[PDB]
Amino acid sequence: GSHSWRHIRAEGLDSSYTVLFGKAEADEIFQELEKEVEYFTGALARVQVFGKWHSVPRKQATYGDAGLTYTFSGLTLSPKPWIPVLERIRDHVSGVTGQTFNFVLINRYKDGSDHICEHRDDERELAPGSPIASVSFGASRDFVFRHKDSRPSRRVAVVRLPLAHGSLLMMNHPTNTHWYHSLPVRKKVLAPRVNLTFRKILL
DNA sequence: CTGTCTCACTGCG
DNA sequence: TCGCAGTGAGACA
Ligand SMILES: O=C(O)CCC(=O)C(=O)O
Ligand SMILES: [Mn+2]
Repeated sequence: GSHSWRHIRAEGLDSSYTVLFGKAEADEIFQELEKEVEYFTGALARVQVFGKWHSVPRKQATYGDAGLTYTFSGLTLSPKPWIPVLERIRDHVSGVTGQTFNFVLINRYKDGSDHICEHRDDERELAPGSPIASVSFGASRDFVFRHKDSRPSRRVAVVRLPLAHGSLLMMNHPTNTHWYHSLPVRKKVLAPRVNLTFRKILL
């Protein structure tokens, strides 16, 4: 291991942040991701929330071992077979953390108008206690942690941090039980961002 | 006086 | 421009 982590801690919050790649390498990986990743469209890009169906305000893709599935918000996604650039990132993350992953959800935000609404990654197909590894390329975007009982008896402070080009954010147990997260709209950001959340899914 | 939950939106302020 | 409130159409437990 031996890595410079920034620990994000609060009640029920255990997250870690480090920069894995310098600019030249991260640029190279980003350009490969832009060339190689295939995103879902049409019916595989619509979610149901609060009884309404929506096209997702971004693009999504999934890769991982054969036989696995991932379902959230009325949407079931099937993994495409691994490709070199994603295996490079998975293996690097695995070496630095000691954790293994069999699945990745890729989110692409074309600019600051693309975003993701607040949620917990608490799905049943997720291995109990398993961490989620979030790797980011392209534009730096703000990421928000919010405590679930602040929306509002327990006015617990929100946690904000920018996720930089080439960075890794580890979300350990029980972060996803007690805290919601989101990438809010940032109208000033004009460049695209590609995010990878490596997960461990049960068969 | 009092059920829990929501990866999304519009309508505010 | 950003953040918050209330969803809304049910499915739960
Ligand atoms: O865009 C991000 O950095 C986070 C994406 C996310 O929340 C997820 O993959 O579940
Ligand atoms: Mn998430």
